[PDB]
Amino acid sequence: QRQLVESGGGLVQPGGSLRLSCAASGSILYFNRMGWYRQAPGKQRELVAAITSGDSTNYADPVKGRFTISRDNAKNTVYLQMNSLKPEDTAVYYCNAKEKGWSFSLYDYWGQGTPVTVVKLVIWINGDKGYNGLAEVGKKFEKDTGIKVTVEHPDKLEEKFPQVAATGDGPDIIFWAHDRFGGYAQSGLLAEITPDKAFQDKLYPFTWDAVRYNGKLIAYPIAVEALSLIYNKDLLPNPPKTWEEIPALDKELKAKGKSALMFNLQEPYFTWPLIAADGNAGAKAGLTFLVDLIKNKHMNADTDYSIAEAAFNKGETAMTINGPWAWSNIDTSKVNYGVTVLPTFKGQPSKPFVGVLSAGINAASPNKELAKEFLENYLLTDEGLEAVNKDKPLGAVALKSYEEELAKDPRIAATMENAQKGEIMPNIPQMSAFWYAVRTAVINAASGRQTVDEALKDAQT
Ligand SMILES: OC[C@H]1O[C@H](O[C@H]2[C@H](O)[C@@H](O)[C@@H](O)O[C@@H]2CO)[C@H](O)[C@@H](O)[C@@H]1O
Repeated sequence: QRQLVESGGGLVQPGGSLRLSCAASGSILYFNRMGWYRQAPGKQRELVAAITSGDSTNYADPVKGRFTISRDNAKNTVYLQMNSLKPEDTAVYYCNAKEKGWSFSLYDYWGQGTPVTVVKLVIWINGDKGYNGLAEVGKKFEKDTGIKVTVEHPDKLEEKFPQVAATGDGPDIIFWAHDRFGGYAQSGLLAEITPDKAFQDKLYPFTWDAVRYNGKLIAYPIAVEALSLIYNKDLLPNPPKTWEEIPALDKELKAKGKSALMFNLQEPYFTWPLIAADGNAGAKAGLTFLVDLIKNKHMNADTDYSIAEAAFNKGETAMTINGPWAWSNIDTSKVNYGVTVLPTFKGQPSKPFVGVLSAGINAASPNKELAKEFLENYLLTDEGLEAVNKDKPLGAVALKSYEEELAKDPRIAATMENAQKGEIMPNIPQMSAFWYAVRTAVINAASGRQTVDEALKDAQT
Protein backbone atom coordinates (compact mmCIF):
# COMPACT_ATOMS: atom_id res chain seq x y z
CA GLN A 1 0.00 0.00 0.00
CA ARG A 2 0.94 3.69 -0.05
CA GLN A 3 2.10 5.35 3.19
CA LEU A 4 3.26 8.93 3.81
CA VAL A 5 6.15 9.49 6.32
CA GLU A 6 6.91 13.06 7.55
CA SER A 7 10.22 14.28 9.04
CA GLY A 8 12.10 17.46 10.05
CA GLY A 9 9.98 18.57 12.97
CA GLY A 10 11.81 20.25 15.84
CA LEU A 11 12.32 23.34 18.03
CA VAL A 12 13.53 26.69 16.57
CA GLN A 13 13.97 30.44 17.32
CA PRO A 14 11.57 32.97 15.65
CA GLY A 15 13.30 34.08 12.47
CA GLY A 16 14.94 30.68 12.07
CA SER A 17 14.23 27.92 9.57
CA LEU A 18 13.03 24.29 9.17
CA ARG A 19 12.72 21.90 6.20
CA LEU A 20 9.84 19.40 6.52
CA SER A 21 10.05 16.38 4.20
CA CYS A 22 7.28 13.87 3.41
CA ALA A 23 8.23 10.66 1.61
CA ALA A 24 5.72 8.24 0.12
CA SER A 25 5.88 4.47 -0.64
CA GLY A 26 4.87 4.99 -4.23
CA SER A 27 5.36 7.37 -7.14
CA ILE A 28 4.24 10.99 -6.63
CA LEU A 29 3.43 11.00 -10.39
CA TYR A 30 0.20 9.08 -9.49
CA PHE A 31 -0.86 11.80 -7.06
CA ASN A 32 -3.02 14.72 -8.17
CA ARG A 33 -2.37 17.03 -5.27
CA MET A 34 0.20 16.98 -2.47
CA GLY A 35 0.15 19.40 0.42
CA TRP A 36 0.85 20.43 4.00
CA TYR A 37 -1.83 21.01 6.69
CA ARG A 38 -1.18 22.19 10.31
CA GLN A 39 -3.03 21.73 13.61
CA ALA A 40 -2.23 23.81 16.69
CA PRO A 41 -3.53 22.69 20.11
CA GLY A 42 -7.31 23.08 20.28
CA LYS A 43 -7.90 24.34 16.73
CA GLN A 44 -9.28 23.26 13.33
CA ARG A 45 -7.20 21.96 10.38
CA GLU A 46 -5.39 24.77 8.49
CA LEU A 47 -3.98 24.27 4.97
CA VAL A 48 -0.63 26.07 4.60
CA ALA A 49 0.56 24.88 1.16
CA ALA A 50 -0.30 22.62 -1.79
CA ILE A 51 1.30 21.51 -5.08
CA THR A 52 -0.68 19.97 -7.96
CA SER A 53 0.51 17.56 -10.63
CA GLY A 54 0.29 20.63 -12.87
CA ASP A 55 3.19 22.28 -10.96
CA SER A 56 0.93 25.08 -9.53
CA THR A 57 1.67 26.07 -5.91
CA ASN A 58 -0.86 27.76 -3.55
CA TYR A 59 -0.42 29.07 0.03
CA ALA A 60 -2.47 30.48 2.92
CA ASP A 61 -2.11 34.25 3.59
CA PRO A 62 -0.29 33.79 6.96
CA VAL A 63 2.58 31.69 5.52
CA LYS A 64 2.60 33.44 2.04
CA GLY A 65 5.99 34.99 1.28
CA ARG A 66 7.68 32.95 4.03
CA PHE A 67 7.07 29.27 3.08
CA THR A 68 7.84 27.40 -0.23
CA ILE A 69 6.30 24.02 -1.23
CA SER A 70 8.73 21.97 -3.33
CA ARG A 71 8.61 18.49 -4.89
CA ASP A 72 11.21 15.92 -5.95
CA ASN A 73 9.68 13.14 -8.10
CA ALA A 74 13.03 11.23 -7.98
CA LYS A 75 13.10 11.01 -4.19
CA ASN A 76 9.26 10.67 -4.12
CA THR A 77 9.13 13.52 -1.60
CA VAL A 78 7.21 16.77 -0.98
CA TYR A 79 9.06 19.47 1.01
CA LEU A 80 8.11 22.51 3.11
CA GLN A 81 10.96 25.02 3.52
CA MET A 82 9.80 27.19 6.41
CA ASN A 83 11.87 30.43 6.58
CA SER A 84 11.56 33.41 8.99
CA LEU A 85 9.48 31.47 11.55
CA LYS A 86 6.97 33.00 14.06
CA PRO A 87 5.15 31.76 17.25
CA GLU A 88 1.84 31.66 15.31
CA ASP A 89 3.36 28.87 13.16
CA THR A 90 3.72 26.48 16.14
CA ALA A 91 1.62 23.36 15.34
CA VAL A 92 1.63 19.66 14.28
CA TYR A 93 2.34 19.60 10.53
CA TYR A 94 0.66 16.83 8.44
CA CYS A 95 1.37 15.67 4.88
CA ASN A 96 -1.61 15.02 2.54
CA ALA A 97 -1.86 13.34 -0.90
CA LYS A 98 -4.90 12.93 -3.23
CA GLU A 99 -5.12 10.25 -6.05
CA LYS A 100 -7.77 9.89 -8.75
CA GLY A 101 -8.62 6.28 -9.30
CA TRP A 102 -8.81 4.60 -12.69
CA SER A 103 -12.55 5.18 -12.33
CA PHE A 104 -14.25 8.45 -11.31
CA SER A 105 -13.52 8.27 -7.51
CA LEU A 106 -10.47 9.58 -5.51
CA TYR A 107 -8.32 8.54 -2.51
CA ASP A 108 -7.06 10.84 0.34
CA TYR A 109 -3.86 9.77 2.15
CA TRP A 110 -2.40 11.24 5.36
CA GLY A 111 0.78 10.93 7.40
CA GLN A 112 1.74 10.53 11.09
CA GLY A 113 2.35 14.21 11.67
CA THR A 114 5.54 16.12 12.55
CA PRO A 115 5.72 18.59 15.46
CA VAL A 116 7.19 22.09 14.89
CA THR A 117 7.75 24.34 17.90
CA VAL A 118 8.67 28.01 17.59
CA VAL A 119 9.60 29.22 21.04
CA LYS A 120 11.11 32.45 22.31
CA LEU A 121 11.72 33.32 25.93
CA VAL A 122 11.04 37.03 26.44
CA ILE A 123 11.97 38.89 29.61
CA TRP A 124 10.86 42.36 30.72
CA ILE A 125 13.30 44.15 33.11
CA ASN A 126 13.94 47.88 33.70
CA GLY A 127 16.67 49.71 31.77
CA ASP A 128 18.47 50.81 34.92
CA LYS A 129 19.22 47.10 35.68
CA GLY A 130 21.70 44.61 34.20
CA TYR A 131 19.92 43.32 31.11
CA ASN A 132 23.21 42.62 29.29
CA GLY A 133 24.26 40.33 32.13
CA LEU A 134 20.78 38.79 32.24
CA ALA A 135 21.29 38.08 28.52
CA GLU A 136 24.62 36.30 29.22
CA VAL A 137 22.61 33.92 31.48
CA GLY A 138 20.06 33.59 28.68
CA LYS A 139 22.85 32.75 26.21
CA LYS A 140 24.05 29.89 28.47
CA PHE A 141 20.41 28.66 28.66
CA GLU A 142 20.17 28.41 24.83
CA LYS A 143 23.42 26.38 24.76
CA ASP A 144 22.00 23.80 27.22
CA THR A 145 18.40 23.67 25.80
CA GLY A 146 17.96 25.39 22.44
CA ILE A 147 15.47 28.11 23.51
CA LYS A 148 16.14 31.79 22.60
CA VAL A 149 16.33 34.24 25.50
CA THR A 150 15.76 37.87 24.39
CA VAL A 151 15.85 40.57 27.12
CA GLU A 152 13.66 43.70 26.64
CA HIS A 153 13.62 47.01 28.60
CA PRO A 154 10.61 49.17 27.56
CA ASP A 155 9.68 52.52 29.14
CA LYS A 156 6.84 52.48 31.72
CA LEU A 157 6.90 48.62 31.88
CA GLU A 158 5.33 48.66 35.39
CA GLU A 159 2.11 50.17 33.86
CA LYS A 160 2.54 48.72 30.27
CA PHE A 161 2.74 45.08 31.58
CA PRO A 162 -0.78 44.92 33.16
CA GLN A 163 -2.35 46.39 29.98
CA VAL A 164 -0.41 44.28 27.39
CA ALA A 165 -0.23 41.03 29.44
CA ALA A 166 -3.99 41.08 30.06
CA THR A 167 -5.00 41.45 26.41
CA GLY A 168 -2.00 40.61 24.22
CA ASP A 169 0.93 38.26 24.85
CA GLY A 170 3.50 40.52 26.49
CA PRO A 171 6.42 38.86 28.30
CA ASP A 172 6.90 35.38 29.73
CA ILE A 173 8.67 36.63 32.83
CA ILE A 174 8.33 40.16 34.39
CA PHE A 175 11.02 41.77 36.63
CA TRP A 176 10.07 44.57 39.05
CA ALA A 177 10.21 45.40 42.82
CA HIS A 178 7.74 43.21 44.81
CA ASP A 179 5.37 46.16 45.56
CA ARG A 180 3.74 46.11 42.06
CA PHE A 181 3.06 42.33 42.13
CA GLY A 182 0.05 42.29 44.47
CA GLY A 183 -1.94 44.28 41.95
CA TYR A 184 -0.98 41.84 39.20
CA ALA A 185 -1.93 38.90 41.49
CA GLN A 186 -5.37 40.35 42.35
CA SER A 187 -6.04 41.04 38.65
CA GLY A 188 -5.03 37.49 37.71
CA LEU A 189 -2.02 38.45 35.59
CA LEU A 190 0.48 36.10 37.37
CA ALA A 191 0.91 32.32 37.63
CA GLU A 192 1.37 30.73 41.07
CA ILE A 193 5.04 29.84 41.81
CA THR A 194 5.61 26.21 42.94
CA PRO A 195 9.31 25.73 43.80
CA ASP A 196 10.54 22.48 45.42
CA LYS A 197 11.91 22.58 49.03
CA ALA A 198 15.55 22.26 47.90
CA PHE A 199 15.29 25.31 45.59
CA GLN A 200 13.16 27.14 48.22
CA ASP A 201 15.86 26.54 50.86
CA LYS A 202 18.60 28.25 48.75
CA LEU A 203 17.04 31.72 49.39
CA TYR A 204 16.54 33.59 52.73
CA PRO A 205 13.06 32.88 54.26
CA PHE A 206 12.37 36.63 54.76
CA THR A 207 12.78 37.18 50.97
CA TRP A 208 10.00 34.66 50.17
CA ASP A 209 7.57 36.61 52.41
CA ALA A 210 7.83 39.71 50.18
CA VAL A 211 6.70 37.65 47.15
CA ARG A 212 3.55 36.22 48.87
CA TYR A 213 -0.08 37.38 48.28
CA ASN A 214 -2.98 35.60 50.07
CA GLY A 215 -0.89 32.55 50.94
CA LYS A 216 0.40 32.02 47.39
CA LEU A 217 3.96 32.62 46.06
CA ILE A 218 3.55 35.08 43.15
CA ALA A 219 7.25 35.61 42.16
CA TYR A 220 10.90 34.56 42.73
CA PRO A 221 12.92 36.92 45.02
CA ILE A 222 16.20 38.16 43.46
CA ALA A 223 17.64 40.97 45.58
CA VAL A 224 16.91 43.55 48.27
CA GLU A 225 17.13 47.15 47.04
CA ALA A 226 17.54 50.31 49.10
CA LEU A 227 18.62 53.86 48.24
CA SER A 228 21.90 55.19 49.75
CA LEU A 229 23.76 58.49 49.65
CA ILE A 230 26.34 58.32 46.86
CA TYR A 231 29.06 61.00 47.31
CA ASN A 232 32.25 62.25 45.61
CA LYS A 233 35.08 61.76 48.16
CA ASP A 234 37.31 64.33 46.41
CA LEU A 235 34.72 67.15 46.37
CA LEU A 236 33.34 66.11 49.80
CA PRO A 237 35.45 63.91 52.19
CA ASN A 238 33.19 64.24 55.27
CA PRO A 239 29.66 64.34 53.78
CA PRO A 240 26.53 65.59 55.57
CA LYS A 241 25.06 63.36 58.28
CA THR A 242 21.97 65.64 58.42
CA TRP A 243 19.63 67.02 55.69
CA GLU A 244 19.49 70.45 57.40
CA GLU A 245 23.23 71.14 56.81
CA ILE A 246 23.00 70.72 52.97
CA PRO A 247 21.96 74.38 52.30
CA ALA A 248 25.17 75.59 53.98
CA LEU A 249 27.26 73.09 52.02
CA ASP A 250 25.50 74.12 48.80
CA LYS A 251 26.35 77.81 49.36
CA GLU A 252 29.99 76.71 49.80
CA LEU A 253 29.96 74.53 46.65
CA LYS A 254 28.02 76.96 44.38
CA ALA A 255 30.86 79.48 44.87
CA LYS A 256 33.24 76.92 43.27
CA GLY A 257 30.86 76.18 40.36
CA LYS A 258 29.48 72.94 41.84
CA SER A 259 26.12 71.64 43.18
CA ALA A 260 25.76 69.83 46.54
CA LEU A 261 23.01 67.31 45.86
CA MET A 262 21.30 66.25 42.61
CA PHE A 263 18.86 63.33 42.51
CA ASN A 264 15.66 62.23 40.74
CA LEU A 265 12.83 64.49 42.00
CA GLN A 266 10.28 63.23 39.44
CA GLU A 267 10.02 59.62 40.74
CA PRO A 268 8.58 59.61 44.34
CA TYR A 269 10.73 56.63 45.45
CA PHE A 270 13.70 59.00 45.66
CA THR A 271 11.92 61.80 47.60
CA TRP A 272 9.99 59.48 49.98
CA PRO A 273 12.91 58.94 52.45
CA LEU A 274 13.00 62.67 53.31
CA ILE A 275 9.18 62.84 53.42
CA ALA A 276 8.99 59.77 55.73
CA ALA A 277 11.94 60.70 58.00
CA ASP A 278 9.76 61.84 60.96
CA GLY A 279 6.46 60.23 59.96
CA ASN A 280 0.57 63.88 59.24
CA ALA A 281 3.11 66.27 60.87
CA GLY A 282 6.04 64.25 59.54
CA ALA A 283 5.04 64.39 55.88
CA LYS A 284 4.40 68.16 56.18
CA ALA A 285 7.86 68.71 57.70
CA GLY A 286 9.78 66.56 55.26
CA LEU A 287 8.14 67.95 52.13
CA THR A 288 8.36 71.63 53.22
CA PHE A 289 12.15 71.11 53.48
CA LEU A 290 12.24 69.63 49.96
CA VAL A 291 10.15 72.58 48.72
CA ASP A 292 12.52 75.07 50.40
CA LEU A 293 15.52 73.52 48.53
CA ILE A 294 13.93 74.28 45.13
CA LYS A 295 12.68 77.68 46.42
CA ASN A 296 16.26 78.60 47.53
CA LYS A 297 17.59 77.54 44.04
CA HIS A 298 19.73 74.76 45.59
CA MET A 299 18.04 72.07 43.45
CA ASN A 300 16.55 72.34 39.91
CA ALA A 301 12.78 72.14 39.37
CA ASP A 302 12.76 69.30 36.79
CA THR A 303 15.68 67.20 38.12
CA ASP A 304 15.34 63.70 36.58
CA TYR A 305 17.32 60.42 36.70
CA SER A 306 19.46 61.24 33.65
CA ILE A 307 20.63 64.80 34.41
CA ALA A 308 21.29 63.82 38.07
CA GLU A 309 23.32 60.70 37.13
CA ALA A 310 25.24 62.52 34.41
CA ALA A 311 26.01 65.47 36.68
CA PHE A 312 27.42 63.21 39.43
CA ASN A 313 29.44 61.07 37.01
CA LYS A 314 30.78 64.22 35.26
CA GLY A 315 31.88 65.60 38.63
CA GLU A 316 29.45 68.55 38.82
CA THR A 317 27.52 67.52 42.00
CA ALA A 318 29.09 66.35 45.28
CA MET A 319 26.19 64.02 46.17
CA THR A 320 23.35 61.89 44.69
CA ILE A 321 20.65 59.49 45.96
CA ASN A 322 20.52 56.16 44.07
CA GLY A 323 20.55 52.35 44.27
CA PRO A 324 23.03 49.48 43.75
CA TRP A 325 22.35 49.45 40.02
CA ALA A 326 23.85 52.97 39.65
CA TRP A 327 27.34 52.05 40.91
CA SER A 328 28.73 50.44 37.72
CA ASN A 329 28.22 53.68 35.72
CA ILE A 330 30.17 55.63 38.37
CA ASP A 331 33.02 53.03 38.19
CA THR A 332 33.07 53.60 34.40
CA SER A 333 33.66 57.32 35.11
CA LYS A 334 36.76 58.62 36.92
CA VAL A 335 34.98 59.60 40.16
CA ASN A 336 36.26 58.35 43.57
CA TYR A 337 32.83 57.62 45.07
CA GLY A 338 31.40 56.55 48.39
CA VAL A 339 28.04 55.01 49.35
CA THR A 340 26.72 55.86 52.82
CA VAL A 341 23.80 56.37 55.22
CA LEU A 342 21.10 58.74 53.95
CA PRO A 343 21.06 62.11 55.78
CA THR A 344 18.93 62.45 58.95
CA PHE A 345 16.02 64.94 59.12
CA LYS A 346 14.81 66.44 62.42
CA GLY A 347 17.34 64.18 64.16
CA GLN A 348 15.53 60.98 63.15
CA PRO A 349 16.68 58.99 60.07
CA SER A 350 15.31 59.23 56.53
CA LYS A 351 13.27 56.03 56.00
CA PRO A 352 13.81 54.80 52.41
CA PHE A 353 11.36 52.23 51.03
CA VAL A 354 12.82 48.76 50.58
CA GLY A 355 12.27 46.85 47.38
CA VAL A 356 12.75 43.18 46.62
CA LEU A 357 13.60 42.72 42.94
CA SER A 358 11.39 39.80 41.94
CA ALA A 359 10.73 37.68 38.83
CA GLY A 360 7.13 36.60 38.12
CA ILE A 361 5.68 34.32 35.39
CA ASN A 362 2.88 35.81 33.19
CA ALA A 363 -0.42 33.92 33.62
CA ALA A 364 -1.07 34.11 29.85
CA SER A 365 2.25 32.44 28.85
CA PRO A 366 2.69 28.99 27.26
CA ASN A 367 6.35 28.78 28.40
CA LYS A 368 5.60 28.54 32.17
CA GLU A 369 7.70 25.40 32.77
CA LEU A 370 10.57 26.68 30.55
CA ALA A 371 10.68 29.98 32.49
CA LYS A 372 10.70 28.09 35.83
CA GLU A 373 13.77 26.19 34.54
CA PHE A 374 15.51 29.43 33.54
CA LEU A 375 14.69 31.16 36.82
CA GLU A 376 15.64 28.24 39.11
CA ASN A 377 18.53 26.34 37.49
CA TYR A 378 20.16 29.20 35.52
CA LEU A 379 19.38 32.67 37.05
CA LEU A 380 19.00 32.03 40.82
CA THR A 381 22.42 30.42 41.03
CA ASP A 382 25.81 31.66 42.15
CA GLU A 383 27.01 31.79 38.58
CA GLY A 384 23.80 33.32 37.30
CA LEU A 385 23.52 36.19 39.77
CA GLU A 386 27.24 36.90 39.31
CA ALA A 387 26.68 37.59 35.63
CA VAL A 388 23.88 40.07 36.33
CA ASN A 389 25.85 41.68 39.14
CA LYS A 390 29.02 42.35 37.11
CA ASP A 391 26.89 44.24 34.55
CA LYS A 392 24.89 46.41 37.00
CA PRO A 393 24.90 45.55 40.78
CA LEU A 394 21.80 43.80 42.17
CA GLY A 395 22.28 44.88 45.74
CA ALA A 396 21.81 42.37 48.57
CA VAL A 397 21.02 39.18 46.75
CA ALA A 398 18.45 36.73 48.07
CA LEU A 399 20.81 33.78 47.60
CA LYS A 400 22.15 32.33 50.89
CA SER A 401 25.44 31.33 49.26
CA TYR A 402 26.26 34.98 48.51
CA GLU A 403 26.46 36.20 52.13
CA GLU A 404 30.26 36.22 52.35
CA GLU A 405 30.66 38.17 49.13
CA LEU A 406 27.95 40.66 50.10
CA ALA A 407 29.51 41.25 53.50
CA LYS A 408 32.94 42.00 51.87
CA ASP A 409 31.49 44.97 49.92
CA PRO A 410 31.38 48.36 51.68
CA ARG A 411 28.58 49.68 49.49
CA ILE A 412 26.36 46.76 50.43
CA ALA A 413 26.95 47.58 54.07
CA ALA A 414 25.67 51.13 53.41
CA THR A 415 22.71 49.70 51.48
CA MET A 416 21.78 47.37 54.38
CA GLU A 417 22.19 50.27 56.77
CA ASN A 418 19.58 52.27 54.89
CA ALA A 419 17.33 49.22 54.43
CA GLN A 420 17.15 48.70 58.20
CA LYS A 421 16.34 52.41 58.70
CA GLY A 422 13.62 52.06 56.06
CA GLU A 423 10.86 49.49 55.64
CA ILE A 424 9.69 46.91 53.09
CA MET A 425 6.78 48.02 50.90
CA PRO A 426 3.50 46.14 51.26
CA ASN A 427 2.64 44.30 48.03
CA ILE A 428 -1.10 45.29 48.21
CA PRO A 429 -3.13 46.23 45.07
CA GLN A 430 -3.60 49.83 46.29
CA MET A 431 0.22 50.53 45.95
CA SER A 432 -0.29 51.78 42.35
CA ALA A 433 -2.89 54.40 43.29
CA PHE A 434 -0.71 55.33 46.29
CA TRP A 435 2.44 55.86 44.23
CA TYR A 436 0.51 57.98 41.67
CA ALA A 437 -0.89 60.13 44.50
CA VAL A 438 2.65 60.77 45.81
CA ARG A 439 4.10 61.30 42.28
CA THR A 440 1.64 64.12 41.54
CA ALA A 441 1.87 65.62 45.05
CA VAL A 442 5.68 65.94 44.90
CA ILE A 443 5.67 67.34 41.31
CA ASN A 444 2.94 69.92 42.10
CA ALA A 445 4.78 71.17 45.21
CA ALA A 446 8.13 71.15 43.35
CA SER A 447 6.93 73.16 40.34
CA GLY A 448 4.82 75.59 42.35
CA ARG A 449 1.13 74.78 41.84
CA GLN A 450 -0.34 73.28 45.06
CA THR A 451 0.61 74.07 48.69
CA VAL A 452 2.25 71.50 51.06
CA ASP A 453 -0.95 71.33 53.20
CA GLU A 454 -3.15 70.86 50.10
CA ALA A 455 -0.83 68.14 48.72
CA LEU A 456 -1.41 65.75 51.66
CA LYS A 457 -5.18 66.50 51.50
CA ASP A 458 -5.52 65.30 47.89
CA ALA A 459 -3.13 62.39 48.54
CA GLN A 460 -4.97 60.96 51.58
CA THR A 461 -8.25 60.73 49.59
O1 LIG B 1 9.02 56.08 41.91
C1 LIG B 1 8.01 55.30 42.42
C2 LIG B 1 8.25 53.85 42.00
O2 LIG B 1 9.27 53.48 42.89
C3 LIG B 1 9.65 52.17 42.93
O3 LIG B 1 10.28 51.86 41.73
C4 LIG B 1 11.65 51.92 41.76
C5 LIG B 1 12.19 50.50 41.51
O4 LIG B 1 11.80 49.73 42.58
C6 LIG B 1 13.72 50.57 41.49
O5 LIG B 1 14.21 49.30 41.11
C7 LIG B 1 14.25 51.70 40.60
O6 LIG B 1 14.52 51.22 39.35
O7 LIG B 1 13.45 52.84 40.50
C8 LIG B 1 12.05 52.76 40.57
C9 LIG B 1 11.67 54.24 40.73
O8 LIG B 1 12.31 55.04 39.77
C10 LIG B 1 8.49 51.20 43.13
O9 LIG B 1 8.94 49.90 43.01
C11 LIG B 1 7.41 51.45 42.06
O10 LIG B 1 6.21 50.79 42.25
C12 LIG B 1 7.00 52.94 42.07
O11 LIG B 1 6.25 53.16 40.91
